Amino acid sequence: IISTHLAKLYDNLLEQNLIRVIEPFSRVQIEHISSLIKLSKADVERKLSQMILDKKFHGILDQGEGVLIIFDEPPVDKTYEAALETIQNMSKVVDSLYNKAKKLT
Amino acid sequence: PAPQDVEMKEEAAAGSGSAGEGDGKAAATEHSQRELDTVTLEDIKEHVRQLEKAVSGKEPRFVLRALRMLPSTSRRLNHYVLYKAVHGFFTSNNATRDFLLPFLEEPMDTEADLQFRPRTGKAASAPLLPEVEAYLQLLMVIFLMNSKRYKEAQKISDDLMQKISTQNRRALDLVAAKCYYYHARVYEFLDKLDVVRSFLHARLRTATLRHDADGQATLLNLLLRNYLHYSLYDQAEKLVSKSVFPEQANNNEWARYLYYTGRIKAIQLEYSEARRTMTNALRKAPQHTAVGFKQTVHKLLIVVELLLGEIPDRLQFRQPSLKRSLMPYFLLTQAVRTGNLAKFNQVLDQFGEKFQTDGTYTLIIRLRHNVIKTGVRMISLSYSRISLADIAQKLQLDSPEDAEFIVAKAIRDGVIEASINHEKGYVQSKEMIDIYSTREPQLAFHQRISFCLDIHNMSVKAMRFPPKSYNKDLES
Amino acid sequence: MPLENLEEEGLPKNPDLRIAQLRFLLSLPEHRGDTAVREELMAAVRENNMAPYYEALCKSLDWQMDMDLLSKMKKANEEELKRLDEELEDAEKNLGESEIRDAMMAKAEYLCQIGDKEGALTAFRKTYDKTVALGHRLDIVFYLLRIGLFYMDNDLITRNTEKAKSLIEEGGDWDRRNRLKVYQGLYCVAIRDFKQAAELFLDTVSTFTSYELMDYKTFVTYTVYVSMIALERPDLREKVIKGAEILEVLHSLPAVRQYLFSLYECRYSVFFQSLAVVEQEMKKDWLFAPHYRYYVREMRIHAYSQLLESYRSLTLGYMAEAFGVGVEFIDQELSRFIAAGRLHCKIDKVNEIVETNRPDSKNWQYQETIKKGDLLLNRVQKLSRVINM
Amino acid sequence: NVEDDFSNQLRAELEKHGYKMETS
Amino acid sequence: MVVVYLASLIRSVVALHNLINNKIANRDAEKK
Amino acid sequence: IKDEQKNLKKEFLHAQEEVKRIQSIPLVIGQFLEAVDQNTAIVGSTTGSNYYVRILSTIDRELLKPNASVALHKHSNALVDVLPPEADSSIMMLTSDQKPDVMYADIGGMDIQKQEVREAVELPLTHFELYKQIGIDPPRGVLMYGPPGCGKTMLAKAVAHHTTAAFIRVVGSEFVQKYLGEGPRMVRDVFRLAKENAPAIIFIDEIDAIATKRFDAQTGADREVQRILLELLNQMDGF
Amino acid sequence: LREELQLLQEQGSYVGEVVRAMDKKKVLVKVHPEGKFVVDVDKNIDINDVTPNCRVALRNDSYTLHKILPNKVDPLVSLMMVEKVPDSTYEMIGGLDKQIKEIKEVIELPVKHPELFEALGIAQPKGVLLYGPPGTGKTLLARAVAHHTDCTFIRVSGSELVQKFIGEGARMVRELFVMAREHAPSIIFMDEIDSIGSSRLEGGSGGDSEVQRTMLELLNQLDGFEATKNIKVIMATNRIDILDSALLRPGRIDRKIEFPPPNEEARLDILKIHSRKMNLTRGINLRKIAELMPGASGAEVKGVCTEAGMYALRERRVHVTQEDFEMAVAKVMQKDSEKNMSIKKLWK
Repeated sequence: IISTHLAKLYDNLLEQNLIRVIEPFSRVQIEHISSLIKLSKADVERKLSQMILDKKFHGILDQGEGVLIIFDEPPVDKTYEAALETIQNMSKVVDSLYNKAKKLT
Repeated sequence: PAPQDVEMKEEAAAGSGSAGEGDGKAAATEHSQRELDTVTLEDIKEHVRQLEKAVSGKEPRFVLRALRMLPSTSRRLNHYVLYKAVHGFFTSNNATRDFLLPFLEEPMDTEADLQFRPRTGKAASAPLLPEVEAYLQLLMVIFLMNSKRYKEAQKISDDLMQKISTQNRRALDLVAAKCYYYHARVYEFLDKLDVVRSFLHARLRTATLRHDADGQATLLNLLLRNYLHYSLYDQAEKLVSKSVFPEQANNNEWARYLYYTGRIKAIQLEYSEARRTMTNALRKAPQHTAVGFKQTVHKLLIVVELLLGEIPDRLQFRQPSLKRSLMPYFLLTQAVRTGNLAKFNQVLDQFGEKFQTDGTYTLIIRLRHNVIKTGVRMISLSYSRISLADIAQKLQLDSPEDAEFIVAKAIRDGVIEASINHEKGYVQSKEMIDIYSTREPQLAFHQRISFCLDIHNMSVKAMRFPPKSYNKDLES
Repeated sequence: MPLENLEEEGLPKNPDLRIAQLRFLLSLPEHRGDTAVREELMAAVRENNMAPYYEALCKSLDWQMDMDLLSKMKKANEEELKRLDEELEDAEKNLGESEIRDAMMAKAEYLCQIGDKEGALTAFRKTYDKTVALGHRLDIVFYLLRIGLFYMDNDLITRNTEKAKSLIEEGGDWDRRNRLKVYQGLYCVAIRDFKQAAELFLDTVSTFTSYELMDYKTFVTYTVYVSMIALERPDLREKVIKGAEILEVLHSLPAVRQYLFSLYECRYSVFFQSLAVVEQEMKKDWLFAPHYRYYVREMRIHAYSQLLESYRSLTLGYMAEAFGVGVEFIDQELSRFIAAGRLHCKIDKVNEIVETNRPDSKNWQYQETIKKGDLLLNRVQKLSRVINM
Repeated sequence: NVEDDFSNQLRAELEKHGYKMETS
Repeated sequence: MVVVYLASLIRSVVALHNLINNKIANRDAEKK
Repeated sequence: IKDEQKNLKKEFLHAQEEVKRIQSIPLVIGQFLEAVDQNTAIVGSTTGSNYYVRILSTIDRELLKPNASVALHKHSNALVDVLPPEADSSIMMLTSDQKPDVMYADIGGMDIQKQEVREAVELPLTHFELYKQIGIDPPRGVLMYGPPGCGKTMLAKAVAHHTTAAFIRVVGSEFVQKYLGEGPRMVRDVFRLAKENAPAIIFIDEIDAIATKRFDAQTGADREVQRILLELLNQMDGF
Repeated sequence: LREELQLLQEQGSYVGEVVRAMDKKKVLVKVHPEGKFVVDVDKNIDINDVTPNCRVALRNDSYTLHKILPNKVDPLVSLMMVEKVPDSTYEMIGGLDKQIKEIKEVIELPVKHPELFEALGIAQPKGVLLYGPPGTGKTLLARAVAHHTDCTFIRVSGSELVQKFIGEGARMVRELFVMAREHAPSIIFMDEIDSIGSSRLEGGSGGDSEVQRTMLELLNQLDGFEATKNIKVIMATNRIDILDSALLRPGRIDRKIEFPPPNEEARLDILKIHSRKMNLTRGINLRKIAELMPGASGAEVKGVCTEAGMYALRERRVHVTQEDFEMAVAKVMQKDSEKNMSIKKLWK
């Protein structure tokens, strides 16, 4: 009971603290996230890395300035994502057509 | 006697001939006829008739009993196959294949369309003459290298074959189109410095006005080979450029056209056009019958794709079961990967005897450039900015200058696609990305669709033709 | 039980281990009577340092077979084949329900142990059809399957698998089902694919019986490594560490878990240590493919992939430090992956900044559409000409 | 491409050496 | 395009040989 | 012939437009009774007239045959379209509206019973894939029995709020008699809506007048009560 | 399509029913809810071309007969369906050879060939009483022979629910017989559970048993149908004390078929068939399950299997735990064992 709920709590808390930090600032300063969360600068960036991967705020941490950026950068889009799978499938079909086609020659 | 010599060889050819010649004059039935010709006709005649009840046998008994005694060099080639007045390069069977006893057994019986040799002694009373002369000539040419006949017989199917059909109607050219093709596979085999060209060229121009695209196609293939023998690059260069190659001619012949084209172009350093043809070539060939041509094409193919700046797949060499022969070709691919000269140069020499045989050797010398070229493009593409010193060590180049000069030849062509910045001494790649906020993708797609489109109209059109030919044909 | 032989036979085969390894491989055939299977296994390898006999190759392995081993090998193989002949004969004449089913069964533990395909092909098939205790049938079909894997013949193994498939749902014993998952998986690796093999493997970890299998410690370590080649970091990492697997087993996972853990932590420094230890222990003891490339290559990209997702720009200086592997080596490893199209980043080395293209929006996808398109179009142009004529 | 395991072995050893000295 | 062409390839030998026998039959049949 | 074909294309549209008028309203609702052919079919209407009808090409005729709602013209005689079995339903539903004074969480008691309800009601909604996979000889209806006030209905409702799924009070009060042959038909409607509107539970509090022991049935009203029972039972085998 | 504009207009077309044809050269068709109409003979019919009780297709432009419809629904098939019988065969009980051999004797031979009984002497089966408790697979054998003979097995569970032709018994003899006779042969399987009434159990000991006595005595005697009888009225019941003496009568009952209460062999057979579909796990023995129950009923036997599978489902395991079979047989067993000391039942 304790293991599961403490994981929910830790994670939740990180999430609350982070939402307020991104929401009015894009290219927000590292000192400002360190300060709100109450961690050291190195520790928040590390944990953030994991969170980005899960995509639980749809931002990016920029190391080359050492700034965090939140923007609208949604993963993929619906037409293209489905189409990508469609173009793949066709490739297998044309191959099959090549085998069948052998018989003519 | 042998009843197999007579019944099988005379009947099989009879059905085929009649139906094609008659159908072709009547209507354009061409898709249906082409499908019959390559797969069935060639296989049946070749494989099974060798072991019968007598020695060998393609179909030389339909060129002996529905010969019609034409002015053609069908009869001339026949005499060698049997014995009429000369034994030739192959002996006669006295198991009723005789030309020494003409007017022996016939199962065919009268029918003018069918052909019949004692019904008429000459076909020169009609415009039928060129197509029936072409047809018998066809049967003959395939067999000649097969039964190890040489000397006179090969040369009188190179100049004289040309003489027989040069005055033609659409139907006549269409039968003759085949005749020229089965001549082409023997022709690659023996090289001549002798000039067969004159007749071939003069007949090419007159027939285009007469009608028939198929005849035009085959003569272009024959002709590429003529240049090959002479080993003069210039003359062949003229022929490829001028031609585009239409699509009415069978699938086997297309594969021969692409292989020849691909081979010659690559030497010049036109690896780009040549790769496309060769890849199409492999795929175009038939199944099991094709296998001997297919292996030679598979040797050339790795080399032309390697020349581009690609490093071909290792499984490909492995899979056909000519793996052993393919083994140096794989090693050349590995030498290109590492960028080391030393392995590449030693392999080229050792295996050089085997390469010369394939015909690939001329291309293989050009591949030395690629060994270093592929390595530098791979590294720059992956990681954009790398020092000049770093590329020199990896490939085993002389100098940072030595690398810069590779980049200089390439850039104008676009291969490596990078630039040398001697601001500190690095190579910097052009590359950037975010093409979807620019109009440029609409173009990429636009050409792809235009290209597809002309094919779509063609797809609908061609599709309906063969079932309709079959419905028009009378069936039991 | 006979499965123990393949793993040991893997040990001389792999390139992390060689010569000593034959002495241990030799010990198992005397003990079990698996002797015929071992002799058979030399042919299957086709020379990758194997064949410990005084009969031939005495100093080539620098280990040899014993004299008692030889007489016992002959005795065991002949006894089984001898019984088989008479039972096949006696069985036909009497009852089809009882007699034949028993006779084939009696042979069967012994028949697989020797691994003799020819005697097996006829005897095995007859037993299955006639219904009895349903759990029993399932066990038996498993022995038929063990013989085919030994040779590495594609054909014989596929043939064997199919009868089991029909039977497993029929019995419905989920314990017995779990065995069928292991056999398929060995075969799946055998062709090439760990990817197929991985899916089957993950299921087997739940419920396990060590009968007709080797040992439970050996299998759990196998399952986590094979899962990993197929699956990305989030899901596999959570299952092995946070779940049940390390606590129950009481430690045999540490090599593979360390390798996943570094990705999670975003300290790559542990990832590079973990590679050597997992390679030798977990991956390479395998007859069916001791081929590091699939494992190694997939893991190296997974490590880079998360780092690329998390930042638009990085320094080289940060990359080099995190991994701990050198600047040159990191570039070199990347050179394959970018070129293949597993990844898409670049390193502007001379200025020490890395730019990363993001996997987000239409653009990354447009690049992709084109890639599938070029090959498709190429196949199309060939197809249009061939069909038309 | 594929058949990487062989070179991989060499890559691993050299990399360790580089890995000890450089690492933080 | 593929489907029709495959049906055509098996049919071809049959259909083309038969044609000559049916052709002859037709001309005579027509008269009555 | 080339230009002709283009001409003919324009005719198809013209024609399509003209027919379309006929095709629409007045439209009566039947049930798709059976198929004599795939050009003419038999559909049975809701004033009781059975009709021999033509099928109008503007739909498929392979998705025509199941028992579901359909449309037929009165006198332009065409099976114009097909309609979902969802349509035709006069029954109301309260998924959890006018919420009971109980929940699974708002009791702790009837623990022994908490396993018996959990299994019966909850498991096929949450995860049917598990149900399928085991293999069982399924019962038709499931019966809950005890004396009244023992919490049997209470509990079935209690689980329904905990699961989060629709609920339908299906009882003899929902079923309406006023025309002969309307009563059994109403039974089909409730069943067809429930299956469409998954996850859900149909619960019958009192089958105490849906099912009676006496059917006199020499009276029109009595004759409908027997029909209502027959239909309950046959739809319930499928469900 | 252009022409379709004109084609679709009519005055409709219906599906009607011919009550009777008439030898006056006009035909009487009644449209389903609307009254009778007399219409002339068409070209497409005459009077040898339409015969009584034929549902027809109509062109409702005069109500004139279009073609005779090739669809004609049989009420016997409907009845068999709405109630539900899962068909079965000899295998299910298989090994009690004498038991299967007896059901074949009574049913199969006098329907297929009436000649066999003509030779034997005794009138073709009027009343065949299959009696004794369920769970021995008594229903299942009846289904087997009824399918093979191609007689429609129309199940009555004790209810005049499935009499819809007037919907009260005692006229469920006459209407039911005429329909059955028309689309003959039929095997009318009357299961006399007798859980109806509290004032029908004082009328015969079942509402259904009152019906069955009416049907039995009448049908024996009716027309030529005694030794030309081929629509069998086969009776089934739970117990022999809920019957009428009239049914028990030896001259009305040709054969009497005895079933014991639930046995171990029957229970072993049912468990085994269901286990193929069920999941199992090591160390389950169907023999212990079969041994412990005393049994009583048709419902109970299958129910052990159902309950074992359900309990595994509630757990969320996909193997059937060893305990599941134990729980299912225990709860069911416990109810049945209790009953001989004091009354109780499995249901309200």
